[PDB]
Amino acid sequence: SGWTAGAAAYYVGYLQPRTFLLKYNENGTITDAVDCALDPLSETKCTLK
Amino acid sequence: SNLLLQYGSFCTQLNRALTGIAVEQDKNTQEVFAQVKQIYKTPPIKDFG
Ligand SMILES: *[C@@H]1O[C@H](CO)[C@@H](O)[C@H](O)[C@H]1NC(C)=O
Repeated sequence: SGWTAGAAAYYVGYLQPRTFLLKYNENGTITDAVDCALDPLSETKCTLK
Repeated sequence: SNLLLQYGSFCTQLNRALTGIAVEQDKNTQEVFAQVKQIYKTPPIKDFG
């Protein structure tokens, strides 16, 4: 009982097998991505690349 | 599907060709039938000699 907790937080999510469209910029960094088959608009973005 | 993922370019060009065909069909109907911009009506009287 003789203790106290410092202020911190953590968040847990779970991975699933997904298709992603990653955008590598001119410096080789992934700056943005599209989660494919999230919503139909994302599917359109996938097909159009 | 995961194995097919690497043929996305082939399938995209397939669907591009088919979409072009569909737009072409709509355009064909538009050019054949929508030449006149105004919807004329027949007169109530049919005194056409
Ligand atoms: C890429 O690296 C160069 C450093 O030479 C920097 O000037 C540039 O801002 C970087 N590009 C981006 C999109 O951050």
